Amino acid sequence: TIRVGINGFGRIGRNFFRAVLERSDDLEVVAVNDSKDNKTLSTLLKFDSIMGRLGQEVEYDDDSITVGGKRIAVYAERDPKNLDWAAHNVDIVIESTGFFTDANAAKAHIEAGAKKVIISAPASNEDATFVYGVNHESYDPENHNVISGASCTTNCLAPMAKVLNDKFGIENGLMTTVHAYTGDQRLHDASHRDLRRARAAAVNIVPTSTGAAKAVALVLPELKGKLDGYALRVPVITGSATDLTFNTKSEVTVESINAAIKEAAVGEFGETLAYSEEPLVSTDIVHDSHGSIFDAGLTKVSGNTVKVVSWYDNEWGYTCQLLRLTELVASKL
Amino acid sequence: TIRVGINGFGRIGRNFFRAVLERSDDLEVVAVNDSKDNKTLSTLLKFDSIMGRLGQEVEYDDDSITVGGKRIAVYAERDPKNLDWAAHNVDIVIESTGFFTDANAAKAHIEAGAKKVIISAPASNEDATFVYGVNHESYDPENHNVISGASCTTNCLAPMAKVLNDKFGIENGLMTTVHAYTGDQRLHDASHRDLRRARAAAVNIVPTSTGAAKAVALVLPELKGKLDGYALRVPVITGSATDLTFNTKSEVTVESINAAIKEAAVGEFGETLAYSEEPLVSTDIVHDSHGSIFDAGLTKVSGNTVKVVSWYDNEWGYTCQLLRLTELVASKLLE
Amino acid sequence: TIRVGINGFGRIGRNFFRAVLERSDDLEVVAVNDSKDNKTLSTLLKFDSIMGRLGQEVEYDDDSITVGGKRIAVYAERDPKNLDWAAHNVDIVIESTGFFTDANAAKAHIEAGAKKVIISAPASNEDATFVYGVNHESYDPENHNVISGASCTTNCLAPMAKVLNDKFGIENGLMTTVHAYTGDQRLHDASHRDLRRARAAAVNIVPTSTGAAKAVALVLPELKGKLDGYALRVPVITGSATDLTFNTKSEVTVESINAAIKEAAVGEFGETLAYSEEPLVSTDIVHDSHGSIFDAGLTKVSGNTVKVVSWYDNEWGYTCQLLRLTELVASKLLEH
Amino acid sequence: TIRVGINGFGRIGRNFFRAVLERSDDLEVVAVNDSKDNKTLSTLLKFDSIMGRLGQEVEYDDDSITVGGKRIAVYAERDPKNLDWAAHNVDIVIESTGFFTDANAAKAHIEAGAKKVIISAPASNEDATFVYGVNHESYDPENHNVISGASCTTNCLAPMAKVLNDKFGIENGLMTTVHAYTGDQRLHDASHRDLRRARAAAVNIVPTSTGAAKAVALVLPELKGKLDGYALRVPVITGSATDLTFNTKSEVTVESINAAIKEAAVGEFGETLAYSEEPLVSTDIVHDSHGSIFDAGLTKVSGNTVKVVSWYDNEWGYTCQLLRLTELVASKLL
Ligand SMILES: NC(=O)c1ccc[n+]([C@@H]2O[C@H](COP(=O)([O-])OP(=O)(O)OC[C@H]3O[C@@H](n4cnc5c(N)ncnc54)[C@H](OP(=O)(O)O)[C@@H]3O)[C@@H](O)[C@H]2O)c1
Ligand SMILES: NC(=O)c1ccc[n+]([C@@H]2O[C@H](COP(=O)([O-])OP(=O)(O)OC[C@H]3O[C@@H](n4cnc5c(N)ncnc54)[C@H](OP(=O)(O)O)[C@@H]3O)[C@@H](O)[C@H]2O)c1
Ligand SMILES: NC(=O)c1ccc[n+]([C@@H]2O[C@H](COP(=O)([O-])OP(=O)(O)OC[C@H]3O[C@@H](n4cnc5c(N)ncnc54)[C@H](OP(=O)(O)O)[C@@H]3O)[C@@H](O)[C@H]2O)c1
Ligand SMILES: NC(=O)c1ccc[n+]([C@@H]2O[C@H](COP(=O)([O-])OP(=O)(O)OC[C@H]3O[C@@H](n4cnc5c(N)ncnc54)[C@H](OP(=O)(O)O)[C@@H]3O)[C@@H](O)[C@H]2O)c1
Repeated sequence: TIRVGINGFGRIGRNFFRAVLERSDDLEVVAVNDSKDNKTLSTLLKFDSIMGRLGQEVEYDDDSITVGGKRIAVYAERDPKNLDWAAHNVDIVIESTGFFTDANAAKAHIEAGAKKVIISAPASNEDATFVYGVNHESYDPENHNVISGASCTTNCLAPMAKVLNDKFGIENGLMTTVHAYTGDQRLHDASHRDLRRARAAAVNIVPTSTGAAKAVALVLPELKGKLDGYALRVPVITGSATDLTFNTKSEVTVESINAAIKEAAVGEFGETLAYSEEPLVSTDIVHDSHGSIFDAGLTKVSGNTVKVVSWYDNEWGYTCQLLRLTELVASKL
Repeated sequence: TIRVGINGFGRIGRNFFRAVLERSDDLEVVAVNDSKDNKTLSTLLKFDSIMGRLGQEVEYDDDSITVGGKRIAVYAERDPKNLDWAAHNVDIVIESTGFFTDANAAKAHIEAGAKKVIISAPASNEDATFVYGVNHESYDPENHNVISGASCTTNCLAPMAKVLNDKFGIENGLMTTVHAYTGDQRLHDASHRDLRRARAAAVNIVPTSTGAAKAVALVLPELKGKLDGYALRVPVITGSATDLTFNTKSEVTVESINAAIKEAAVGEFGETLAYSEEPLVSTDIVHDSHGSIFDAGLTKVSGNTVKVVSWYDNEWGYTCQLLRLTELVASKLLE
Repeated sequence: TIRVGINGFGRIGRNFFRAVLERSDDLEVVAVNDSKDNKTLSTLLKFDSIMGRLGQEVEYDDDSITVGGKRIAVYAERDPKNLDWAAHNVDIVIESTGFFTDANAAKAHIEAGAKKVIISAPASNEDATFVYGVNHESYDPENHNVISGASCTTNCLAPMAKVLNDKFGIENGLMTTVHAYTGDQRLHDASHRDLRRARAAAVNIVPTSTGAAKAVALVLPELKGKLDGYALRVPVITGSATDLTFNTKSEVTVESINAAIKEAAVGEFGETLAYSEEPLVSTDIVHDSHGSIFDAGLTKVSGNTVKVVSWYDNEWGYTCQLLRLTELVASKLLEH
Repeated sequence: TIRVGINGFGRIGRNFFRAVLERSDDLEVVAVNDSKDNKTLSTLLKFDSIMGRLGQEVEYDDDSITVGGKRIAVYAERDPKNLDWAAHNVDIVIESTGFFTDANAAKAHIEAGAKKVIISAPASNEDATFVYGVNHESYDPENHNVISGASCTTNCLAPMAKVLNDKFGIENGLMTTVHAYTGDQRLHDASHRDLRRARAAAVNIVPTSTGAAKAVALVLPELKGKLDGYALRVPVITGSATDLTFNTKSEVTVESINAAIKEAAVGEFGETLAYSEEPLVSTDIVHDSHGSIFDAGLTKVSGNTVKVVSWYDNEWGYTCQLLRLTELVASKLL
């Protein structure tokens, strides 16, 4: 029973609350902070447009919600300086507001009396970034305190990149992620700092930038400077694909590329990276707990140019990787 | 030329801008206020996910945008007290932020120099509310200075209700509007004061309240207390339909209900209310300039109970109604 | 264990299959007939854009599919005369192709050795039409052999109409169903006998006819001649609502209308009709097993005119109703 | 006025009809053949979920439609051998059913009195295949009678690939086209020879195959065997992007890739290929008349690996390409 807190009970925060419920034997969410009133908060817990109804009952009052007869403290402090985790013996705070991805801002959780902070996103000034199944062994139970669990796309790309580079070496690579729309995008054409994301999300293919390809280097140093890419946001509510095209010096074939993924995708790592030969479409990978679902039927090769494609549920898959990482932290003060 | 300012360059503000280019010979938009920087504003004006590309070159600088060679002063004041419409000799302000539907607040525009204010929405404390085609002949240029052009749904409902009440007598009625999603709804399940409008707009049927059927009484006072209804937000980006079930003492048939609309839907009034026997779906009424398109194929009659359905592009149709009102105001004394 | 065949392994057929696995102790689907090859048939069982992945393993060979170890025999006969259900000991056939809603055509399943046929749609020339929870107690094991489970919309409307008519009396009413798009509609503007259903389904509000308001008269003959209505197909893949506006002679309030549903919506009937005060949107009723989910928050009253709204998952809720009817047929005399 | 018949009055057929009215001074559609009855056909001409309402009045009866006072003969022959284009003095037939992309089937239109046939798709056994702006100068009026206008995707990729191959040299490249759903796909999970295209089109990203990149070789033989790729079908109703990642021996920068397109995208060729630095999304390119709209803002370079992205309205863009080709045919012998 390692006692967990959630800062920012949004898509990832609520996906995380459910993942813990359905997957963890040893964690407990005992406090959450969120800018929403508790009626809204509990409604959005009980009903979900993507995951469906929560298995259990939810009640609320002015400073709590109660899920399956278990009382949870709730705060509404839009600056985490004004919080007090310590008061609920809270060991870890998932930082999923998306506004405290700077560790200098996030560490504030520690100041409020937390031991760990896992930011549910690419970060800055953090102690360490991890994609579970890729670089989790270099967690430092003593020094690694404010950390990143990286991005959905990085948790898709890195597993697959690592294997294929470990095997054939990647010289250069460029990625397109065709990605479900997310909450930062606008429903109607409206204000946004990014002039494409300003555009009505559910009727547009929307190009946008992503650090996810560069960010791979945070977990695979050997690929620094070797990878870049961008995203096409498309009208599905969840479910995404990472399409990577790359150059190798090795002689390769489709078969050899596919057999390497297949070979590697077993055991504990297989809980992160899956190998498929199924006729998949995006709805088939909704609620899939892998970080990366390699699609063997999409593999292409001309000369020493290779295209490979991997799926991920950007909500649920990512969240399952964030739970793995959290179990690790939780197993070692 | 009558000079117009727009406060709130959003969906309705930008439809209104284009409507003026496309349909007015005597209005010109000379200043706009909005919270966006001018690079953002000009981009959203040039490119539109519903109306397509503006047919004119657009440039911007620190103080302005220029559209087909005409400079438009641009401000970014959250508080309208800080505007200066008089500097631009603006006659009429379209209030389309959604934040100043109280006339006690919208009157700031008048104090900042405007002569008239038309709120793009149900208002309070307003001098008068109008649905063009229904009650605009009661516009009073000396006493009606801050006015409402009502809601999209009311502009769809009121014309059809006037005809049917005038010819048959509506005793009682309940409406459902099946309505395109709008910008306040959430893309992903997230915080909202309305617990249903919180839910991912583009994958849900979302019920929501609307005063639109009660508000008909503002323009047809003979129907106070007689109409109510509600909305179902559905996944289309624009285009809507109003479904009205009502009772009459008159003896009626599908045919006589339909003839009653066809008879009335001519001349000037027919620019507000259309009569159709076409096999319409919502994309067919996208960029229709009527406030109300009556679908004769959907009329049903059971005893003394009648169901009628009228379409409306809640963006462009409503805007064209607002533009009709605007032209009326501009045609008369602005003193 | 009563053994079941499905003719038409489409949206309803495959929902019905999953409903049996998940909800039934005493039925088993052992044979299916469809137009698809076994690879295609198994792919579409295994993977589902709405229901997600089957939680059983699916394999195939060239005369069968295997699901959690159970061999299901597979046919691809366009003409049901050419089937043989008796070779599989099938007592009941679900007729879910959409092409054999005439009971004179569907009776070919009985010629081919079945005992009972349940058409998953409005039918013609049928022995009897049922909405489970409304008129199923009139099922006659000897003489009701080829029957209808009526439509999705009828299974939403009838339970609500029965309670309100029993309590207050319904003089007249007109219905609008706001309904998920269905396989009859076109993805792109293209040929259809219905010129509105011809139009790209996922970008349009599409008006179309519905027989649900006549059909309620079949299971509730007190409402003969009293109801009419239509449908608006909208861009959701499943999930629908029935909006009924009616006149009553009773003096009624929002509260008394709601209380009547809440009072009725209990026990076994409560598995057909639920009563809700939740802030529902369509996704919230996806995979709900009720035929009808009354939304108390949408009730309106103007004098003696009432507007009520009930939800339904037109795929899964209807299928659960159809399963309830199947369980009843299966619980009685299948013989003659 | 050169007189045009349309076989297959579908999405492409009706796009073409409207493209002639809006864009041609010298072509007239005088006859159409389709499976539909005239009520249905006239309705789908008048009303379009993508294009909006036709500007002109539309009437029909048992053997015709009338558009803007112009009478169009209508037929419903499943088999093109039973047609008589000669009886309407038709010179060119647009073959847009999707069923006669084999030239040996499409030549039935010539037996039936047409002089030229333009297949609105990749063909087999055709006299020649053209991407207007890339290879149309090789059109041979005497020998090229049953021709192909290639695919939407090839019309997007080939102009871009020609420019970039000319300037820098393409060793190999692999394409992903993120494409609008099309009529071949299913609305609900349902029968289909392609187990991905079986899946409900408007709620899925759907991978499927395409010969569009190999087919570039037909108009640019120098790229034979150098390109392949596939499609992801996504839930927009029209509007697509071609994403090409390729290898060059050249040392290249983002700026020099972009500059190469900009320099090329001028004059007549620039009606086929546009250069843009705008913050484009798919709805911006709906009803765009170009075959290819190069998005300069998405170009990336890593070492010797280059990624470029061009937009296309797979309906109207393609159709405008197909009309350009048609205009060329109309302007030479027969
Ligand atoms: N969705 C994805 O696919 C995905 C995948 C991987 C990672 N992520 C990352 O995870 C993070 C969360 O994203 P999301 O999609 O869950 O977004 P979201 O639904 O908008 O979640 C953020 C939640 O925190 C609340 N919040 C905002 N500011 C707060 C504050 N100062 N104090 C407390 N609560 C506050 C939010 O806003 P209100 O409650 O004020 O509206 C909301 O409930 C982001 O960094 C995102 O990039 C997202
Ligand atoms: N859309 C419809 O179907 C419809 C139909 C009929 C009537 N209406 C009514 O028309 C009004 C506008 O609706 P809409 O859909 O056009 O909404 P919208 O697109 O959100 O328009 C609002 C615009 O006003 C700006 N704004 C907000 N607060 C402001 C302030 N204090 N000062 C200046 N500009 C400000 C917004 O910028 P930021 O977003 O950057 O703040 C945005 O550009 C509402 O009253 C609505 O009910 C809408
Ligand atoms: N979807 C709903 O919400 C809903 C709700 C209630 C009731 N219903 C009713 O249920 C029935 C089926 O609807 P649905 O949505 O499931 O349609 P669907 O998905 O089209 O299913 C029909 C199935 O029957 C197959 N089929 C067609 N003709 C056949 C034949 N002669 N022999 C064997 N198989 C044949 C089809 O294969 P092919 O596609 O390859 O022809 C398909 O797999 C209809 O009567 C419909 O009204 C549907
Ligand atoms: N849509 C695109 O984005 C696109 C882009 C470039 C090229 N293309 C190509 O253009 C062609 C047509 O595609 P589309 O999207 O327009 O498909 P579509 O909308 O289905 O058009 C086909 C039309 O042909 C009719 N038809 C079918 N068989 C016929 C026959 N034997 N004789 C006469 N008419 C017949 C169909 O009527 P029924 O439906 O009643 O059978 C329909 O009206 C295909 O080769 C496609 O590959 C399409």
